[PDB]
Amino acid sequence: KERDMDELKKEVSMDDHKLSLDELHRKYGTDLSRGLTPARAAEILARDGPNALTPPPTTPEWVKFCRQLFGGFSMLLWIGAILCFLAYGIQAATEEEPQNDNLYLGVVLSAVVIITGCFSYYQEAKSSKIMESFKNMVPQQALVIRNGEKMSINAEEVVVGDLVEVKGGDRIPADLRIISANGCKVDNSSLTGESEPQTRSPDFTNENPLETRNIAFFSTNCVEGTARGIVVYTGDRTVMGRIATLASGLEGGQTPIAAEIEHFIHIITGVAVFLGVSFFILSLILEYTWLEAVIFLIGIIVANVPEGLLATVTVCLTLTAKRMARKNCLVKNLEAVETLGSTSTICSDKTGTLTQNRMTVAHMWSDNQIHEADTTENQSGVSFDKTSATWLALSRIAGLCNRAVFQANQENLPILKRAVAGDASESALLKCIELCCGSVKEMRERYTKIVEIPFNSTNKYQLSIHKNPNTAEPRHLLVMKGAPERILDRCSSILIHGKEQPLDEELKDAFQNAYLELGGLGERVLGFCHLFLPDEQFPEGFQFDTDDVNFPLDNLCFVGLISMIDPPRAAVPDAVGKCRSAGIKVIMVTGDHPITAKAIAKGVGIISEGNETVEDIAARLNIPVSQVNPRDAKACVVHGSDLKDMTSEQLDDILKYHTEIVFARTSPQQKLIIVEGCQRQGAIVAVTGDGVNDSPASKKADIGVAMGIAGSDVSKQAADMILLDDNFASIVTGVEEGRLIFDNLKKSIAYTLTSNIPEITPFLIFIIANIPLPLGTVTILCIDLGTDMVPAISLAYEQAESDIMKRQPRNPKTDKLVNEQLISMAYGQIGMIQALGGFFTYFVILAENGFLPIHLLGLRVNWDDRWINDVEDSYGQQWTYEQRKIVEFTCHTPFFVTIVVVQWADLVICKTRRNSVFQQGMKNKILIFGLFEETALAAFLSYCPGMGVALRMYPLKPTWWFCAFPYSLLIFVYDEVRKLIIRRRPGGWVEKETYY
Amino acid sequence: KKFIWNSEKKEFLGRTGGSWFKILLFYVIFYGCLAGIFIGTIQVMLLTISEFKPTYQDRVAPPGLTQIPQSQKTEISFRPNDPQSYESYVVSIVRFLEKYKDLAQKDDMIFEDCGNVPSELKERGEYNNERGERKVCRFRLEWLGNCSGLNDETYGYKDGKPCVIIKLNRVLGFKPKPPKNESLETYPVMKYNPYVLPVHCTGKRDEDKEKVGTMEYFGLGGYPGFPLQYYPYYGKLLQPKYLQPLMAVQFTNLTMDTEIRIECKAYGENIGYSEKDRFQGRFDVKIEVKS
Amino acid sequence: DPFYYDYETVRNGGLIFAALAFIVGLIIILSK
Ligand SMILES: *[C@@H]1O[C@H](CO)[C@@H](O[C@@H]2O[C@H](CO)[C@@H](O)[C@H](O)[C@H]2NC(C)=O)[C@H](O)[C@H]1NC(C)=O
Ligand SMILES: CC(C)CCC[C@@H](C)[C@H]1CC[C@H]2[C@@H]3CC=C4C[C@@H](O)CC[C@]4(C)[C@H]3CC[C@]12C
Ligand SMILES: CC(C)CCC[C@@H](C)[C@H]1CC[C@H]2[C@@H]3CC=C4C[C@@H](O)CC[C@]4(C)[C@H]3CC[C@]12C
Ligand SMILES: *[C@@H]1O[C@H](CO)[C@@H](O)[C@H](O)[C@H]1NC(C)=O
Ligand SMILES: [Mg+2]
Ligand SMILES: [Mg+2]
Ligand SMILES: [Mg+2]
Repeated sequence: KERDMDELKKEVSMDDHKLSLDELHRKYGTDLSRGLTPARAAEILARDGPNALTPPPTTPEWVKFCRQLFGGFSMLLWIGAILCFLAYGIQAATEEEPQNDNLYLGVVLSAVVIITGCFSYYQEAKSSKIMESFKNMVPQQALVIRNGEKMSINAEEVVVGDLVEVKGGDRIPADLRIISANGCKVDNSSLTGESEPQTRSPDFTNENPLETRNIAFFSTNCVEGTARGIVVYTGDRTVMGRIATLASGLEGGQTPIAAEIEHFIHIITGVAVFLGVSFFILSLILEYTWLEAVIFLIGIIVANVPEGLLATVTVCLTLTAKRMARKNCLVKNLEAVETLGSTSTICSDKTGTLTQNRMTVAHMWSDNQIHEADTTENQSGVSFDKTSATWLALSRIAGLCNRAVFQANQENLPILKRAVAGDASESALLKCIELCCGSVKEMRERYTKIVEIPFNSTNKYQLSIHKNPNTAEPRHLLVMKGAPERILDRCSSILIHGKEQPLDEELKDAFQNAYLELGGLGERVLGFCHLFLPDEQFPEGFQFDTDDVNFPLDNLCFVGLISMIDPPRAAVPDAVGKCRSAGIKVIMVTGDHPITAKAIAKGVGIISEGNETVEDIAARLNIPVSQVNPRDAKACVVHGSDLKDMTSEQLDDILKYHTEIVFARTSPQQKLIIVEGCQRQGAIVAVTGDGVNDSPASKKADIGVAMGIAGSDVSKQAADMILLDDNFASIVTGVEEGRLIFDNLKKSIAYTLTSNIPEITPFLIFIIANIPLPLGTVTILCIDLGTDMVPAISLAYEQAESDIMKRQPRNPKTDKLVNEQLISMAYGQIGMIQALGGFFTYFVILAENGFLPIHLLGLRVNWDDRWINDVEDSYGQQWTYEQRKIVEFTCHTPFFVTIVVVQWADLVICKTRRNSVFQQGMKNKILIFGLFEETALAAFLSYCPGMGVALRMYPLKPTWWFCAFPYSLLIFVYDEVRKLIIRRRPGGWVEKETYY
Repeated sequence: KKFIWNSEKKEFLGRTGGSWFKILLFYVIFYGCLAGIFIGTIQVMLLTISEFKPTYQDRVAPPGLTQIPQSQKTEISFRPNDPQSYESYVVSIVRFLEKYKDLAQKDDMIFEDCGNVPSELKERGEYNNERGERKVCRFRLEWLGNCSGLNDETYGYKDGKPCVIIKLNRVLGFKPKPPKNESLETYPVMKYNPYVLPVHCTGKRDEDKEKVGTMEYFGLGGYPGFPLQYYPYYGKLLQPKYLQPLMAVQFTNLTMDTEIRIECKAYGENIGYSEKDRFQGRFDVKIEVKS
Repeated sequence: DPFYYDYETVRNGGLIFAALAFIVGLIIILSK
């Protein structure tokens, strides 16, 4: 019945927050000011469990080893080894003194699977080890009030229903029910997604237990203020606890690359069994027995299975994954490296993923001119204008009239990424003055403060009077800030270009429109003003008041405005643009208010200029929204409140008829619903998130992208790709590498599949025409597990033949990895020429030793006989068993060399799919080493002392190396003119048949 | 999932009709060109080698030593009474010596009577075709005494005590060179050393050597070997119907109902041996006359 | 005699070729 539990966790949460202070203490039975007795703690601590999420499920060491030992590709190899042993069992009960060919092949295939599993386990283990070295979380104890006495105890020792006091700076231990606050602004970033710090008020505000202010949530830090509250939920029963457990109970699904590997195995078996059955009928129709026909069938199917392709594909993916690890784009799933390349819809998160999740000064108004401050994280943006005297006034008001500054260790850390104590606005002002006006350490003390007035609920004002600096002698400076509409009313003088002017409505309304411009831009504006108290009417020494306000509240001099918002990350806009360039549909999925989401969407690229929503057209026409046609609006903002009352069919209509969609105020569960809706269309989805609200979205999606530092641990574990540097451009790099490795995979696969023709054909005609074996098994192993390993691997270092970031994402049902065209090229054309080249060397060698090609017909009968030592050649000479057998082995070795010779041209032609070898160039240093090492190794396998005794690979007469040269040159010329016709004639036939 | 049979677009086995014709036509032209190219290359290769000499003869450096009864495992197990038990042997001997009868060697335009005494090598010029078809020296079955063919006693060689003739692997241009002074193995079996290649049989261990009672050899004029007047060989083209020398070996006092091993080693300078090829130079037999 | 092949010379030449072709490939891959 777990299918119902998962749905219960998918359902939105509910609460009991809306209860009187007498009703809340009644349901749990707790004192409102003294909490509960210490004995009462052990009554709930050992009852339901300590206040801590249940650790994730553990999958022991040997499980991954066995997982890689089985797989799907390893499954094809296991069935091959099983068929080898079955063929050996069928051959043992029949022939006098059998051979150990099938036995060696079976043990070899098994070792291949084991070796690949070990290498894969090593790579996947290294990934988890570095992730563990990055996830070091320390305990955070809670300040609980028990028995009327304050006590700081571990978070796991907290129970349900005991007064907890959270100070400005502490993290909310468990889900609390606020009862008394003092301007507390909890940071609900990781849970709900609300960028701007939300204040917590003891009084019930919204029906939704999230939007309400009388609830503190788990894993949320108290930005400022202090508050009291009763514990409602604990451990896994918390909001984020249920979200994390839901993430742990979701299905990962089938990756797009594994489906391609499976489809590949499918065609492999297609040809394997087709050739085995057709040759089984042919073998019987000729003269063989059922006993030998079964052995043949098994040998044809097994010899048609690319053994060495497993290690090549594994290392091929590992190389591209290592290039991601070098750039901090770690991948926990070895096959998730390609997933980006097939993505066609990226569902991103706003707060944390696209933005920096840091309230920062965006724009300032001074001298009737908006000034956009650089909103970058690394300080690489255009610098604002600072030459006027008004900038100094604004900088003074902001740097002076501000409660706190940085902390103790915040000395070596950068100005932006360093911690600051206080409200989120004050920190932004501090960073703007520290980056634009020098420092604030000596600037704040240089202007000694006397009487400071903090924010008030009535007559809302935030001011402070300070002493005057360097000899100018105006003696006093009264700074004040606040709501623009409130500070404007308490001002008469206005600073402009350096001097002062009256409050004429002409420029006052110029300030009003500047307020609405920065408001509609998606920012939070604040007005700043100051006044010089004339020291002639008011004393120079001690003259102040605080109860019966003496400082002139009005007649102040307004300087300007200072807006602020969490800005998007540096490379985010360009990244979104690049993704839209490749054809990826960018969809924003956030939990923040729509007012901010729309502005951020228009600023990063999710919403381009010109495209209007269903609301923008109605506002442009002064008509109700219900009138306009939704087809006229290209983009649209989907409110989470309306998504709750939506069906499965309507979501599809929203995704199809709208290109730029922005889902706002969406609960984590709603994010999962959206991801499922995008997957219903049949397109590949990639979710990029950071908070725990993105865990169910990053888990279900084909690939989850979490932030290495700005991302919570839950969503970081439920994801499949980690961005250690948080550089959102890694998404663009990932999609590029995905498509690149997909094409190089096609090439490497074709290179390994082409060698099976000149590999199987010798044994095939050995049975057909009854001629001596042209190619042995040892040599074949030296080919697929020897020479061709390096070229197949070096084919992964190839680079783009065109602009891969310009083409559309691949279609899962149309553009397959291994289609029929690849089979027509490898098994049909190229492999055929390689086989003819092999037989040429065969006849050349045998004919030069006296056994003319014509005389070899039907000679196998007496050739494999160990006792007929008078075998006559075409010249009349009598050859013993070992003599003609030495010729057979010294005829097998050059066949292997012939394979290497034709593989030179095969590697060069498989290096490019459309372009010419000269347009692309053999700049792949690994590919060149692949040819030198291949040739050297082959020559060693024949001229090494003791090879005719160890592997029965005798040395070759030098003149044999040139036997396959014309065939290789022919392969090169033919495929070259083929790609040239595809280049100059991108029409039909030459494109629908050869192009793989 | 296998209903690829047909479609509304006239598809058979996967594609249309015109598509099948285009692909089949391409494959016919392509594979035909490939076959023609392979044939042209194999033709040039056939032009590379000559007709009177193989371009490589190092793989047959130490000549072999075969026998008349090509046994399944070089073992001769039969019954001295049952004629069908040794039929497989006798038939192989008769067909082998069927080309050595006096009636088979009757034309004097292709046969040359060498002599009743082993003589020096007979070199018939070079291996070119400037000369006519070379002559082949006669070798009558009478030379193999008591192991002759069909002359007076078509004994079948088994009324007890069998016969096993040995033959030197015919090699083109091979000039056998018998031994001399350094003789740590050349037994005094027969006087003639200079114009005959000696071959001596023996047991294999302290057991076989005792079980094998007596061996009697028969050759040209009574010499246990091969006469040098029959070498060298000039190929099948220049010397058709050639008859290499033969040498018979009879084992008289054997141990009936006992499998014993015999090793017939041919000695000479141009005769090499091999621990991997039990036939190169030497020869082995597992005889057992079970009554 | 024509029944003798200097296999030692060809074998040595093959080993020399393998060594040279391998170090050359190393130079191309470990290029500087
Ligand atoms: C050729 O055949 C005759 C048979 O007519 C052999 O006669 C042998 O005579 C010797 C001498 O007394 C006996 O020791 C043997 O037992 C006889 N053998 C047989 C099979 O009867 C004669 O040895 C044979 N060989 C030669 C060289 O004459
Ligand atoms: C249409 C034209 C260009 C094709 C002409 C085919 C040429 C290039 C082919 C045809 C026969 C071939 C030769 C056939 C015989 C030999 C001797 C052999 O032991 C090694 C290969 C070698 C040395 C070949 C080299 C290439 C060759 C000369
Ligand atoms: C880019 C292409 C054309 C380069 C082709 C490389 C040619 C020139 C090289 C590659 C491998 C070489 C062969 C490698 C092995 C042997 C056996 C050795 O004991 C003597 C040299 C000999 C017979 C070489 C002849 C030249 C050869 C065939
Ligand atoms: C075999 O017969 C010979 C005849 O001369 C005799 O000398 C020898 O001792 C016998 N050996 C055995 C083992 O019977
Ligand atoms: Mg293979
Ligand atoms: Mg987030
Ligand atoms: Mg996943």
